[PDB]
Amino acid sequence: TESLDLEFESAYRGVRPPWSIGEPQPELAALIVQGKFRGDVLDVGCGEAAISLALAERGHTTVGLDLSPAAVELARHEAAKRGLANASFEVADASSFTGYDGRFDTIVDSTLFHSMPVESREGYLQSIVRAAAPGASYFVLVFDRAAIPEGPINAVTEDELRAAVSKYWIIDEIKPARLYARFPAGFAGMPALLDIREEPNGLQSIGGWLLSAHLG
Ligand SMILES: Nc1ncnc2c1ncn2[C@@H]1O[C@H](CSCC[C@H](N)C(=O)O)[C@@H](O)[C@H]1O
Ligand code: NA
Ligand code: NA
Repeated sequence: TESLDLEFESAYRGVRPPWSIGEPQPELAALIVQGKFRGDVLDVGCGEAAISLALAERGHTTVGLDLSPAAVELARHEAAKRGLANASFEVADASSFTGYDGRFDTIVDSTLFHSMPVESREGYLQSIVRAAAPGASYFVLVFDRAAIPEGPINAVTEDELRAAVSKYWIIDEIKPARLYARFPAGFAGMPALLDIREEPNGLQSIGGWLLSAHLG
């Protein structure tokens, strides 16, 4: 068995989590501007939910689900600052949740995928399909196993991601992507044990995959 529950809750309680960049992940924002996000949106493993909030400002009704109660507090607090009525959040387990049958037209996984055990993937994919309206779109941003080793994080190879997701969705594209964060100084050692790319605006990125799919 393996579990990151205590770590995520401690990170959100707080120094802020490196992945809480205060904006949607750039790779996913690019899909939004292309018009790929439609209708009611589910932000699964939402964390502080920057992408939910950006979508709710654009007129979408959004729901964010996270196993961490501290994440859900932060998401609600930023929704209050922005005066949003159309963004809601709930504490739930993405691998086994109900109550939203056929509700969502777009489901977005912004780095949740690698944050659960490999054995939970089936239940997660079944749960989001159950919550999906006909023809829904699904987008995943996930670490690449070439960048993040076997350990607490269950990063994926392209073939592994395709095999897991294609059992439940029609895959349109899988391509290399960057996952952005603001890591502390000396993150992962000196020398560093991971390949961390330095980006503009003091951000960093790690290699990943961006998958686009739709319910068949
Ligand atoms: N089984 C599960 N169900 C729901 N959320 C989960 C989960 N396992 C992990 N999480 C959540 O997955 C998130 C991964 S970090 C990414 C958070 C956010 N989507 C962002 O892009 O900033 C964390 O908020 C963590 O608490
Ligand atoms: Na988890
Ligand atoms: Na690219």
